[PDB]
Amino acid sequence: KIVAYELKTGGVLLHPIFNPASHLHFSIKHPHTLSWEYYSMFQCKAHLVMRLIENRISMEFMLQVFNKLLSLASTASSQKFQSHMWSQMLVSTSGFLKSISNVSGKDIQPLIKQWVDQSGVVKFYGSFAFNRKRNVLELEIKQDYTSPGTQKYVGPLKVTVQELDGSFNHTLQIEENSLKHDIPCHSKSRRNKKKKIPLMNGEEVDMDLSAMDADSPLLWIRIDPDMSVLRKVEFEQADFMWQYQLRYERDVVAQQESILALEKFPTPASRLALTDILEQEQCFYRVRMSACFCLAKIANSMVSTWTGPPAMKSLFTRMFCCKSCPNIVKTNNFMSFQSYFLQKTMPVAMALLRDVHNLCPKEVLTFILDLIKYNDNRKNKFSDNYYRAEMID
Amino acid sequence: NLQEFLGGLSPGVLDRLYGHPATCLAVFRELPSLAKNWVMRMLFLEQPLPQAAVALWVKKEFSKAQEESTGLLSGLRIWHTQLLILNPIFRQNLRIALLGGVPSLDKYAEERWEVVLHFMVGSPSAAVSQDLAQLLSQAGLMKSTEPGEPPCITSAGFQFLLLDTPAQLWYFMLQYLQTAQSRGMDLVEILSFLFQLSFSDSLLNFLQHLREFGLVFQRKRKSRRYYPTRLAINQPGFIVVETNYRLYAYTESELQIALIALFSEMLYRFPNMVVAQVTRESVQQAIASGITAQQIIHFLRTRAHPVMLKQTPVLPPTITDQIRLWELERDRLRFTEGVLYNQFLSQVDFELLLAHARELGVLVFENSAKRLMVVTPAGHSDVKRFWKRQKHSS
Repeated sequence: KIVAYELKTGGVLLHPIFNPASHLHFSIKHPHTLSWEYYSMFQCKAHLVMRLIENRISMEFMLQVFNKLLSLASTASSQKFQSHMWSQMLVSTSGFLKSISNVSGKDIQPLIKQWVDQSGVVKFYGSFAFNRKRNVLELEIKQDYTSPGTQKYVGPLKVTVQELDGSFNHTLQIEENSLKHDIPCHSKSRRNKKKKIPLMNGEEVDMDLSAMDADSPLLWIRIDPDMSVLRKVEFEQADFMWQYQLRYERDVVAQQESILALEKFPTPASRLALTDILEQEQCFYRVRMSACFCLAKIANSMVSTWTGPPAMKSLFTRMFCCKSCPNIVKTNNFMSFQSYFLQKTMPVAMALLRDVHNLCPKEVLTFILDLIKYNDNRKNKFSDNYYRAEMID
Repeated sequence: NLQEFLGGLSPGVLDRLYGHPATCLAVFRELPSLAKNWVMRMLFLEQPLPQAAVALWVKKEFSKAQEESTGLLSGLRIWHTQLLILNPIFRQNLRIALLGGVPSLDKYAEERWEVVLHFMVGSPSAAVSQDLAQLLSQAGLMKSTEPGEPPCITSAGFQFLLLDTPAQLWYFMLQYLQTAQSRGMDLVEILSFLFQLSFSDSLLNFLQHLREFGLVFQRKRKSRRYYPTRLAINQPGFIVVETNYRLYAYTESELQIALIALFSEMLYRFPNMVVAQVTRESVQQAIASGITAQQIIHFLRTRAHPVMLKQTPVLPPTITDQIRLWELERDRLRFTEGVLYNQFLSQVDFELLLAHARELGVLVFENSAKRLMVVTPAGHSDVKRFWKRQKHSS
C-alpha cells in the first residue's frame, strides 16, 4: 500500500520540520489540511517504521521503551501541580529517541534520518548469475533512484539463498557505486544421494529436482526476506525457482510473491505448482485464495493448449461436492473457516476463465448456476450471506 | 566427381567452358543414361517445346530417372524453358562435334607417380621440385612451417596416401584446379585441356605441372606436341593376409613396403617378398596419425594376392574385425570457441532465441531443459542485440 502510494504521488513525510514537502498539493503543517488518503498512509508508514525500529532494537527493549513512557505518564497523571509535571504525559520525537537510547545504548539516528526525515521508499532490481568455475553466486542489484517517489539506500541488505545444502543468509553492503555482489555457494551432494533438503525452519522435505539445473545448487533467492526496509523488489529468477519457492517455502510472503511472479510464466509446470498449492491444506489459506486467481490468469493465457476440463472445476468437485454426485454441491457446513473461504473464492476466480472466442465457457457458467440452485443452508450454524454474495460476484 | 565439379559452377563460366572442340562431348559422356537421348533429339530443333511433353515422354515406371536427369541437366543449364530448347551456343558446338565444323608411356606415368608418392612419404631419396613441394603443401595434405626443414605429412596426407591411384590422382587434380583459381590461373582454359585429353603462359605452366605429375610426356625436349599417358585420360594384388595378423607382400617397389609399414610392423624383407605384422601398436599409430580402419581394409583388399581371392570374403573376418575394434578403442577430444548465457526466465521465450543463433550459424549446442545456449564470440554482437530487442518487446 505505501510503496504504491509513494510511487504514485511524492511521498509521506513523517516528522516534518517547519514547506518541507512541496511535491504535493496540500500543506502538511496541520492535520486539517491533509488529504484523507495521506492521513491513512501516514498512519500506515508510522507503524511500519516502528516495526523497523523493532528490527534494529529488539522487541523486549521496544516494550521497555513503551513501558517507560507509560510509567512517566502515570507518575505525571497523579500530581496536582498545574503542568509542572503534567507535560511528562506528552511525548516528542527527541524524548522518544532519548528513551530508546536510555534503554538500549544504541541510537537509531541513521534509521530515523533515512525513513522518517527523508520521505521515500526504495526500488530494487535484482538479477543473478551462477559462476560454476569458482562456485559463486554473482548478484546484481541496482536501484531506481530517479523516480519521483524514490530514494537511495546505502545500508546493509539481507539476502536468503536456498541451495541444496540448506538455507543460508548473507548480508550485502550496497554502497552507491556497488553493482555486483559475489556470495559463496555450497555443495550439491544432496543430488548425488537422495537426501532431504533442509528448509528455512528446522524441517526438511523431499523435492523433485528434475526441473533444477544440473550445474547450480541454488534453488531460490530472496532479496530482503524480512521486509527490513521500505522496498519494492523486482527479482529475476528462473520459473522453476519460482515454482520451488511456491511449493517448499516456509514463509507466506515468499509464497505470495512467487504466485505474483508465476503469472509471467504460463508453462504447465507452473499450473502444476499452483494446483498443488490449491489442493494442499497446511498451506496458509490466503495463499490458496491467491493461487485461484493466478491459476485463472494462467489458464486464460494457455488456451489452445489446455487439455481437460476448465481450471479448478474438477478440484472444486473433488473438495466441496458429493462423492456420488459431482455436479451437486455438498450442503453447507461452514465450520472449518478455511475451506469456507476457499469455497467462496474459487468460483469467483473460476468465472474469469475465457474461451478462444473471449467468452466465458458455458461449462463454468452452468457450474456456477448449479452452485446457486443446489445451495442448502438449513444445517450449518453460520449464515450464508457472504457465500451467496460471492456467488453473485 | 566431375559431375560435382561441373555442377558447382555459374552459368557465365559454364557457357564459356562449353568450348567447341571437346567440352560439349566430354560433358555429354557424363550424361549417365537418358539425357544423352534427349540431347540428340533436340539437337536439331530451333523451336522450344512444352515441358509437359518431356514429363510424359517417360513411362510411369522408372520415372525417377526422368526427374533426376532433368534436374541434372537443368543444373548444367544445357537448355532453357523460354516460356526447353537447348542453349544456342551448346547446340552449335554439339553439331560441330557431330558431323560438323604407349607401353613406355604407362611405365613413365607409373614411375613418376611412384617418385611423387616417395617424396610425399618420408623417403630420404626422392625427386626434388620446389614448385611441386609448395603445390602439395598448399593442397591441404602437407604442412612445412619451416622452409629449412623438409615438410612433414599432415593427417589428411596419410588418408590421401592410402587411397587407390585413380581416386588419389582425381582428388589431386581437383585440388589442383581449386588452387589454380586461387593462384590466378584461368580455370576454364586448364579445364578444357583435360576434356580434350580424353579424345599461352598458363597453358605451358599447366602442362609442365601435368608432366611433373607424369600424365603427359613431350619426349622431344619440351616440344609443342605431347603424348598423354594412360593416367591422362582419367592390376593384380600382391599382399597375402594370414589369420594371425601376418602379411606376406610380394613387393619390390619401396613405395608398397612404406605403405604397409605405415600400419604394420615389418619383420623380414626378402628380394621378392616382405613379412610384416599387423599389431595394436602399428594400427593405433596409424589411427592416431589420422587413418581410419576403412582405408586400411580397402587398401589390403585392393592389394589382395590372387591366392586369397578364392575364399569369400577375401580378407579374413578376424583380421577385419580386429582392425575395426582397434580403431573403435579410440575416441578423441574436440576444439571450438563459444559463450554461454543463463537465467532465461519463460520457457516459450527460450525457444525463440534458439532460432536466432541457428540461422546465423553461431549456434553450437542447445539445452531446452536448463535453458543453456552456447554462442560463438564471432556473432556475440548480434545475438545480444536480438535478446535486448526481445526484452524490449516483452
